[PDB]
Amino acid sequence: MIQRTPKIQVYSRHPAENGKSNFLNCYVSGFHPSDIEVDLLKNGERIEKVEHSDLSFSKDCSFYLLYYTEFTPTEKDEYACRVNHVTLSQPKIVKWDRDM
Repeated sequence: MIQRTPKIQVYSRHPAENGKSNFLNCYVSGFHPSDIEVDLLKNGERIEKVEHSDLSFSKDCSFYLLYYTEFTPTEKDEYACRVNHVTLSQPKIVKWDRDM
């Protein structure tokens, strides 16, 4: 058996083909086993509608998850990604750096 803790990156992007739209991304990478729970949060609350959840795996059987959705941030609103996995003693909350 092998177990590997996910790396978690939270960032924003505009698709080039629609620059007006902004997406909040949580990239959860290099984890094993594949069992996992990932949410996006707004002001500490679970965002229910997340339109995209793309899972893949590599040759060495690590898993990769891109979890993202369209959003409109304001300076007042705090966003984060919350991840629970077997390798983590408590859910991990990674805050979005608004400049990212």
